[PDB]
Amino acid sequence: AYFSQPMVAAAVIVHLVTDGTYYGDQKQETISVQLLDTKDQSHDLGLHVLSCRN
Amino acid sequence: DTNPAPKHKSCGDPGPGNDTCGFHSFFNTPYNNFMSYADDDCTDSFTPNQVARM
Repeated sequence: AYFSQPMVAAAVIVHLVTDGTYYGDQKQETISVQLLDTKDQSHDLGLHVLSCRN
Repeated sequence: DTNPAPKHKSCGDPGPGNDTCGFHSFFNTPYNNFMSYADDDCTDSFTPNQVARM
């Protein structure tokens, strides 16, 4: 996903309609939130698991 | 005359990457020189600074 106004990043909000948990598969899945910037490669933030409450 | 260049297999100017330690954008890459790892058709002539060494 792109953006419009180039600003610094203090936190990245990802809003999902589901945690991705299957009815049969009970194994948790972990997603990765990368970040991209102008005229440079990236600044990695790590990985996070999905929580319904959050 | 030899511009800096990363290790590239395809002919033409290579794209950016995290392999380089001190640069990110390269222009006027000497793919016409024989010392590159390009194919047979893209290697045609030597730079004039490399004939003096010979």
